Amino acid sequence: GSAVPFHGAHQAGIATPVQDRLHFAAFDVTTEDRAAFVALLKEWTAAARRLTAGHAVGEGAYGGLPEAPPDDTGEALGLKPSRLTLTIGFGPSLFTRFGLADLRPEALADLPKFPGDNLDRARSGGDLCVQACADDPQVAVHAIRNLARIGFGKVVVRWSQLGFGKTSSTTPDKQTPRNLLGFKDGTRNIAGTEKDRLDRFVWAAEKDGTPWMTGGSYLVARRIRMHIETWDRASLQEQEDVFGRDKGEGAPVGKAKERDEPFLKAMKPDAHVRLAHPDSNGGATLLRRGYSFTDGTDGLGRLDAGLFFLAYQRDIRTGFVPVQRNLATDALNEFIQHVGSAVFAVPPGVRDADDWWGSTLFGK
Amino acid sequence: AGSAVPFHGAHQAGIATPVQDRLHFAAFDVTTEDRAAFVALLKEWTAAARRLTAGHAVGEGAYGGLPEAPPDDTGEALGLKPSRLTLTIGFGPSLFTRFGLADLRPEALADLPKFPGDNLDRARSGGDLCVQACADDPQVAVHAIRNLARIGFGKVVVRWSQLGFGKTSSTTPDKQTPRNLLGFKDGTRNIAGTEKDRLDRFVWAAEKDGTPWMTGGSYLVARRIRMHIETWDRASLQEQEDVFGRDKGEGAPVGKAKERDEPFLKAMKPDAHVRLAHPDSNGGATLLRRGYSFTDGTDGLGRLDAGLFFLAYQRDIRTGFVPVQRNLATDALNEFIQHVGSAVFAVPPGVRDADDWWGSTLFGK
Ligand code: HEM
Ligand code: HEM
Repeated sequence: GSAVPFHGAHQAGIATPVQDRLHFAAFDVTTEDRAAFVALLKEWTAAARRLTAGHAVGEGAYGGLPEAPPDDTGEALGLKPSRLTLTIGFGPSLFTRFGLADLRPEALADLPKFPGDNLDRARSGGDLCVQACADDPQVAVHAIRNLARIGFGKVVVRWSQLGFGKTSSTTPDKQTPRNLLGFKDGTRNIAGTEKDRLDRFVWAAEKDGTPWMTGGSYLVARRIRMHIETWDRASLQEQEDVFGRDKGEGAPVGKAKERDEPFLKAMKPDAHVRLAHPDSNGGATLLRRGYSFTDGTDGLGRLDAGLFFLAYQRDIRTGFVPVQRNLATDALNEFIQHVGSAVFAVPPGVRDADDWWGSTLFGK
Repeated sequence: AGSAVPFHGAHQAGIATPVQDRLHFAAFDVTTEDRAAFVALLKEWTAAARRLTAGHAVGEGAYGGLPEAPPDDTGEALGLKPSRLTLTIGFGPSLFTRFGLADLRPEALADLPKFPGDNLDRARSGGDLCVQACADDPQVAVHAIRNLARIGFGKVVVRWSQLGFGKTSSTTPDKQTPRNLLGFKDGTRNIAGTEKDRLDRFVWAAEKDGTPWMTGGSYLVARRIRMHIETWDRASLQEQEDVFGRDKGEGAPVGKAKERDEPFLKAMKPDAHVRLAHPDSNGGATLLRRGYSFTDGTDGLGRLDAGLFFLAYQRDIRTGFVPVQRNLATDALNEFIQHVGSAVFAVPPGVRDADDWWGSTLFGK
């Protein structure tokens, strides 16, 4: 497939097929005028309509008046849409502006402090987020970079994160991707094909108390480093004890195939799978849509790499929070450290060529 | 199709090879003083490079070993294709201050002069040796550097690394020329992998140059260049085009109509980037540029921080990067870029067969 439809009852980039690359970015609002903001959201929408179809924003990247800066920076010229999806989310701090306090959804709870947290405030939070996912990373980077240029004067970029998963051009789509620890990551997850589960664990409903979120979701972002050098020193058995599956095939303890249903009582008490399993959390279930990241080498010469964890849910208090809390005694905690965090209320979708991002929240 | 690039040859792969879509560059610093210990590491690295470039796990594998033993391969590449992985090794001038290699530091491995406008981070510059990991799959390149580093534990350390999310170079003039983050095509007039007479003239060293052990190798100049994205995106279309000498949409030289139409340099502004970099403007000095675009989060001040990891292979740095870089002192592009990291490496000749090993010509075999 080449492109994903931008319009719909929901926003693309949540339930849709997971793309290869990612450029996440959290924005901070720098304007007080609500009409100027609404105007940006419409300009941003019009630009995303062009970005997700492989076209240049505005009037184009060249050919215009020579004395005028081009509307598009043009580093996407000659590339394909690449399954580009642009998902916008509203964070708690946004609702303290424009008189939106009383409309902040109660499902957008602030995350509590979890044991072991070492969050970098500079790389945390944000008034807005754009999740740019595509098979080609330059198409993602081009979209964030142009969306930031468009909104310059009304929004800035708080933090940005590049990620990567599979290379679909060479990796089969049905092959589970492996995280940087060497384990198949994503076996037991909510797929976008399961409309009944999405209606129960991901999408927000009107009765949930916030009508303007009817059709939207709530996103949780966690930047989790991995102690690559120590993990590579643990024995194969220790490694498999941590998760409760075997590294080669990814199968649960006592089973032969990856996708067999696990038998938790055979896993060690502090195994990752055993604790994060829904049965172990009053039925809490998540849609994990994260990416691996590798930013380079830190001061101490260690690999600055990990998982950019993303999770979509119908309510943050019945999704990420119960599950993350249960991971207090995770044996994986020895080899990981959360260092970035933010949450967002992702509104419903752009219904047609007249609608615009956040039209249910800001009205018409 | 994720096919593999042959690891053996008279030269190392990753130079004249078609530019791959991802990069993981890593400079190392030698910790051990034992010359026999380092030579052994070189033979261990070479063995792992044969496995990785072929799409196989290093050592005895990623699993199946003793449950009490750590796996030889970290396993994050299992189930992936070679993805055109290349691993190119280089020796830095600081490596010759040890193991008794002083008399073998190649004269062509010239230490760069101080260029005006530079603000080089010394912690992200230099290095006793380098390993260039290029591939169409980023998890493959990373998996390669990580496992090479783990094998060299106790004998080498990573000084700095640099990941390239996208190529800004081309050794294949027949394929689409990629674009840097300034929106312009980058790699139009560059040495192609099929142009042997030019590769022999500008890239591959020779025993006549004075360093026999470097016959068949090349010399690398790495330069981390930050881009002032904010000031560039304020310029007009005509200013951006006057900066380089080519138009933006087609990439043709000024006045012309097609990207690969040869330039008429007198029609460009006297400070046009193309006009000063052209070989005709540098006594015929020609480079083999093989760089990648990079992103580094945000400057912490509300702005995306991005740039270009510039790599240049040449037969002799004194006649390649140095003269061309000096001619860009007046370059109009200088008002939008800044060089913030730098390193040079003497890339030895390639691994001939399964009995050879990286740096065998230098260290004797
Ligand atoms: C670096 C950090 C992490 C790593 C390496 C990791 C890795 C894994 C692996 C290998 C599995 C088994 C394969 C699979 O079922 O997908 C798994 C399962 C799972 N993980 Fe994680 N995980 C991390 C963090 C988290 C966090 C922070 C959460 C939630 C707050 C989470 C929630 C889950 C869930 C819900 C499952 C499904 C288990 C089941 O239902 O059987 N993970 N993870
Ligand atoms: C951020 C820094 C740079 C950018 C954005 C940049 C961009 C470009 C562009 C757009 C072209 C024209 C298309 C092409 O011929 O590929 C070009 C050509 C060229 N550049 Fe640069 N460049 C940069 C740095 C450098 C440096 C540091 C050197 C050498 C020390 C260099 C040497 C050359 C050469 C030799 C050419 C080909 C000129 C010819 O047509 O003969 N560039 N570059």
